[PDB]
Amino acid sequence: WNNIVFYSLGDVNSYQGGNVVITQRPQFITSWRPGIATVTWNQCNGPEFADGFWAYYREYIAWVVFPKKVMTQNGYPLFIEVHNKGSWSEENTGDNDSYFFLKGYKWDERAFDAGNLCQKPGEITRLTEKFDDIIFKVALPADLPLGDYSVKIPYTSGMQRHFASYLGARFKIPYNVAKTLPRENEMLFLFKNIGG
Repeated sequence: WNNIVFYSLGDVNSYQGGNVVITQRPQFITSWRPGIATVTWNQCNGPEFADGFWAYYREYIAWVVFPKKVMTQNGYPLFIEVHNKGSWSEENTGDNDSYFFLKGYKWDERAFDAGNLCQKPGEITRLTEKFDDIIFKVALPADLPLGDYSVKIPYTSGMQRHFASYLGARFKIPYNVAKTLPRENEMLFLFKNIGG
């Protein structure tokens, strides 16, 4: 059998870019911060709870789905590009709307730990794993009005936890499903457009 649950993180953060000119591509840092995660998706055909007497195998993969473009409050498109993805695996590059970053750090791990192996949407749990930062750079449209900006960039981040009854178990949430996942994170990009 196979139980997969996606634990969605949803913290709000701000990044100050300062004074910028439309000929620049100001960057902003996206950090992965430990916190409370909410189940927003699952697929299970196995047991609901492990009482401690039995073994199962773990496969954990971190996910980040980031938009390639975001509308400013006043109605202007900002183009988001990956500047430094660190060790993250950038996949489904063909998509025209979102970036897909993954990082599998655990697989084939046998465990007897008692617990719920298929929590339902809405359930929570604490995540303490840390992952590399991802730095992006933004292209501002030349016609962007001067002034201060505080752009809300919503995105998805979380832990795909896969529990299975056999060694060698492998699973990846489909990209088309992932892109639809709730984007509970929010990066508030701050900057003052002084022309250019």
